[PDB]
Amino acid sequence: TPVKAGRLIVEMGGRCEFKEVQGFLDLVAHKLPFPAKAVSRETLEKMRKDQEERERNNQNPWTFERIATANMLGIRKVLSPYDLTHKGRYWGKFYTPERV
Amino acid sequence: VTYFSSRKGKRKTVKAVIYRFLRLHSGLWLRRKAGYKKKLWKKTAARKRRLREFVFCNKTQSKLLDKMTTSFWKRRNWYADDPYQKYQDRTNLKV
Amino acid sequence: SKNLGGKSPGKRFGIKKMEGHYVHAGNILATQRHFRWHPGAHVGLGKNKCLYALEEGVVRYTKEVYVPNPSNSEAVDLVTRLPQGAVLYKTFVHVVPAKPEGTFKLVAML
Amino acid sequence: SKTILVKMMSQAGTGFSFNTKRSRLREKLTLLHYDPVVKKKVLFVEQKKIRS
Amino acid sequence: YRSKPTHGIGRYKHLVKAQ
Amino acid sequence: RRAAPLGPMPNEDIDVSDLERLKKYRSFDRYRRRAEQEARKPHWWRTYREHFGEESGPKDRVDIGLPPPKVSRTQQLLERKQALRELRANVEEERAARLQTARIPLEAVRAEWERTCGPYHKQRLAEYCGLYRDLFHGATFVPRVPLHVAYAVGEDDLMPVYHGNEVTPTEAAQAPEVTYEADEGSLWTLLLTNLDGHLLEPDAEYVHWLVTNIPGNRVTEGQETCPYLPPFPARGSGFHRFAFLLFKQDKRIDFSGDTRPSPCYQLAQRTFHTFDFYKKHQDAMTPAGLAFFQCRWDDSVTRVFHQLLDMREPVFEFVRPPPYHPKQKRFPHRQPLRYLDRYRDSHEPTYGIY
RNA sequence: UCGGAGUACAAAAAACCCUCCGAGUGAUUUUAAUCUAGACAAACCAGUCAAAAUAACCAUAACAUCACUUAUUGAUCCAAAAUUUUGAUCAACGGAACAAGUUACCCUAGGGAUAACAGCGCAAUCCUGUUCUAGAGUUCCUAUCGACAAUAGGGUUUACGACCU
RNA sequence: GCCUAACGAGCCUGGUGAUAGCUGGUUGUCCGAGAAAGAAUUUUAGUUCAACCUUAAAAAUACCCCAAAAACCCUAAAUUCCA
Ligand SMILES: Nc1nc2c(ncn2[C@@H]2O[C@H](COP(=O)(O)O)[C@@H](O)[C@H]2O)c(=O)[nH]1
Ligand SMILES: [Mg+2]
Ligand SMILES: [Mg+2]
Ligand SMILES: [Mg+2]
Ligand SMILES: [Mg+2]
Ligand SMILES: [Mg+2]
Ligand SMILES: [Mg+2]
Ligand SMILES: [Mg+2]
Ligand SMILES: [Mg+2]
Ligand SMILES: [Mg+2]
Ligand SMILES: [Mg+2]
Ligand SMILES: [Mg+2]
Ligand SMILES: [Mg+2]
Ligand SMILES: [Mg+2]
Ligand SMILES: [Mg+2]
Ligand SMILES: [Mg+2]
Ligand SMILES: [Mg+2]
Ligand SMILES: [Mg+2]
Ligand SMILES: [Mg+2]
Ligand SMILES: [Mg+2]
Ligand SMILES: [Mg+2]
Ligand SMILES: [Mg+2]
Ligand SMILES: [Mg+2]
Ligand SMILES: [Mg+2]
Ligand SMILES: [Mg+2]
Ligand SMILES: [Mg+2]
Ligand SMILES: [Mg+2]
Ligand SMILES: [Mg+2]
Ligand SMILES: [Mg+2]
Ligand SMILES: [Mg+2]
Ligand SMILES: [Mg+2]
Ligand SMILES: [Mg+2]
Repeated sequence: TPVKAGRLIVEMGGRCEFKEVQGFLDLVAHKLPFPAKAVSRETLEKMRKDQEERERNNQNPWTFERIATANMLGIRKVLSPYDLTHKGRYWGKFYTPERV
Repeated sequence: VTYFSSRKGKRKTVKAVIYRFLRLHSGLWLRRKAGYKKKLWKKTAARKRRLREFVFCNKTQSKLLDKMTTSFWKRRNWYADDPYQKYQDRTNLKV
Repeated sequence: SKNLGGKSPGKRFGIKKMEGHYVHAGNILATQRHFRWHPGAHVGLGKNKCLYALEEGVVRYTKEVYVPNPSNSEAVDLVTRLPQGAVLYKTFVHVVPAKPEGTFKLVAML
Repeated sequence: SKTILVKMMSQAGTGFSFNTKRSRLREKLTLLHYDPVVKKKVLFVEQKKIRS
Repeated sequence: YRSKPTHGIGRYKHLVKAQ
Repeated sequence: RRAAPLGPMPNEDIDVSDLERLKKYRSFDRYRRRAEQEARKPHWWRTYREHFGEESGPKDRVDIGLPPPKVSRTQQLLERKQALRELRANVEEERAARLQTARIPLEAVRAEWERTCGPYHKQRLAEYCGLYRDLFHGATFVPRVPLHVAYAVGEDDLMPVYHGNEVTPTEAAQAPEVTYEADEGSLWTLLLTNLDGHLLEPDAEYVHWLVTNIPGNRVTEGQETCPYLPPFPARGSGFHRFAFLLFKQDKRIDFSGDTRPSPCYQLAQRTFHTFDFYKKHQDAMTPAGLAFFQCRWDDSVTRVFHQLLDMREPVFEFVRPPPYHPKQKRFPHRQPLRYLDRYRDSHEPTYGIY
């Protein structure tokens, strides 16, 4: 089965608190082929709001988006078309969340 | 092609050309279409017509056929009753 | 091997003249495997489904309502099963005729 | 089943011929064709068998 | 044509279900 | 790369969800109708109507008319309802219907039509034949007063001029009988114009017969400005159109400017612009009646040019443009021999130095 | 050799000992003419459409149809026919008119354009470690092991590639 | 196996300047422009056609190109065509 980054593999509900489920779910997560985490609704929305807040905080004027879309420095030559969507956050099958 | 013959030291003509083409004096060569007698029952009326035509050769072929043919075949001929005398000169050609 | 003979050249189906071009009568406007473009005004249909200009003029493309010939079973069935507000649309090619049909000249004054 | 290529001749007395694929196990073929010399639609009957 | 505003104007099959 | 539709897409309205509960036209014909209605609407995408000349499309019409007759809606409605009650009532009529034997008294229908919606039909015929385009240039009028024109072909023979009809110049050799209905405080002007067939001037026309200050229905009593001149198309050109115009005027108008000599066989003297002529007298004259006919050259016309106008007779052809041939090539490739004949000048051998 | 779909996402074109379906014809009668503007396609050969005009027929009467319709095919020469045509699993399908094995008894011309040895690349296979513990260990995960899996390295093996000779 | 130091068929002369799509070689100076492969082929170690290119010569538009325009279920970067 193909799995793209950002997709939920397994969904656990219950009368549980997040912490127990987290404890054993992180094992499974660790034994998956891709890098993966254990998350709750709270944790997920937390990291998404953090993700966008990081990108409206950004001090340097120069973002991958701004440069790629406008083809500055003729940079499109080295980029893939898909990059216009991926915005330097995804490279191959790898996803680095730190990338704004 | 023989460029220098043995006996005469002249340049021979390739007769196989003289049998299937016709040289107008303008330099245009004329030929029959290929397979025009072949398997007629199997072909469209339209296609049959397209085959029955007499057609002209492109430049490359024309130069080739010229090289394969001596000077005699390029002379201006006046034949009595000739169908093709009408077609020997070129008119209104702006080039 | 298992797989064989996938090899055949492209048929060069496509559209030969484009909107706004000038054409002379008999020019092939487009050629196609299935009807993609339908013939419009002053455009003849070939038996291979290709479109050619019947008049000298300018090529125009257009979307229009499609009302199939009642002798054609399939198309009538397709039309008949449509919801009551619906109307089939298709894409057409026309030639807007350029030259006047002919002129009146003075032959002789008797 | 095989078909057959037969030569068909005008009854218009004009020598004129056209060849036709016809079913082998069928009857001797007879048609109404166009004869160019008489410029008419006339009756053609199969004279000969050309190809098999 | 995909690029144009008029794209899919001739689209029908979703109106009639024959399968 | 998707673009965004500009305005509504055609079928976007109906619900795809639950197709089975939607009503369909199982009729081919219903579909055909709906389609022809859809083809008459002003869409936002390139369409046939757009390129093929709806002829100015939307046009605000300057109208120089006679004011439409004022009639009570409700009263008329009542009367008609009644008449149809009476007509439906009879058993005789129903017998006539089931057994497929009935006839309509065409003369009466023609009278009613002349009286009622006739003016509009005559109008759109005039629009079709471009009367309005060549006369008043922008202007449409409804022919409120019916105009009856006829010619005498013999003692017992009468050739009517309806709108758009064909008449032979032989028939038209004499001035026609003219009839319309008005009481007299009235003053009218009648005009006969040849719309095309002016030889020198594409934008101008010929006055044939112009009559003025016409009391009531009395035709001959009016002073004739331009005496009747028989129709004279030219041999080559087909179907010139002649126009009978009828203006209702208030004041008596006198024009020495428009008056022509009594014989007046000069063509430069009859040269006319209906537009200008109307501009002049615009205040008093309001165009009312219209009837016109199509006319092609016939034998009798020859007599005119020689005998009256003291001219030679011009004859025309219809000349089609020469066929288009591509630039000639030095080595036409794969082209039939007869190719060389397309660029041939004339069929005749030419032996240059020989 | 020929065709349809993908590869080749929207004009065209576009490869693989690439992925998949087919063709080497039936059946039928509407037996489907002559001539010619202009074009498509295209190295060439071959392929395709087609107005007007003639002639056929209702007395202003020219698209053979169906099977996914697309493919159902073959040049010159030469043979048979006599008036106008017909003939190739020429399927190595642009086609030599007609010809098989074997050589370690071999020869010559070349090739690192191409194999066997070795190197190099790579790491499927191989070898090391760590990560994760269900389980074995009487009880007890990690004394000794450790399935399902994870991360990273090594460059012994068999291959793979054909880059130096 | 042997047949005058090399015999899967001797040696010598002639045919002979055999024929090699294969390897090697191919001799003054300076200047102008300048090329990576579509098609057939007992063809893929080669040819012959195209496309490019060179040298002359005739011309007139040539690239660049905004709308408008190019399909039917879903479909991107973008193409085509043009003032
Ligand atoms: N089938 C056929 N064979 C031909 C043709 N032209 C020449 N031939 C050859 O002519 C020869 C006739 O003798 P056969 O071998 O048939 O008895 C054969 O070698 C054949 O290949 C042709 O056009 N068709
Ligand atoms: Mg393919
Ligand atoms: Mg190919
Ligand atoms: Mg082309
Ligand atoms: Mg015709
Ligand atoms: Mg071969
Ligand atoms: Mg081959
Ligand atoms: Mg080929
Ligand atoms: Mg040979
Ligand atoms: Mg041994
Ligand atoms: Mg050797
Ligand atoms: Mg190598
Ligand atoms: Mg190589
Ligand atoms: Mg060795
Ligand atoms: Mg080894
Ligand atoms: Mg070694
Ligand atoms: Mg090795
Ligand atoms: Mg080494
Ligand atoms: Mg490694
Ligand atoms: Mg245990
Ligand atoms: Mg992991
Ligand atoms: Mg080593
Ligand atoms: Mg490997
Ligand atoms: Mg390589
Ligand atoms: Mg010896
Ligand atoms: Mg040599
Ligand atoms: Mg070679
Ligand atoms: Mg270079
Ligand atoms: Mg061969
Ligand atoms: Mg070359
Ligand atoms: Mg544009
Ligand atoms: Mg331009």
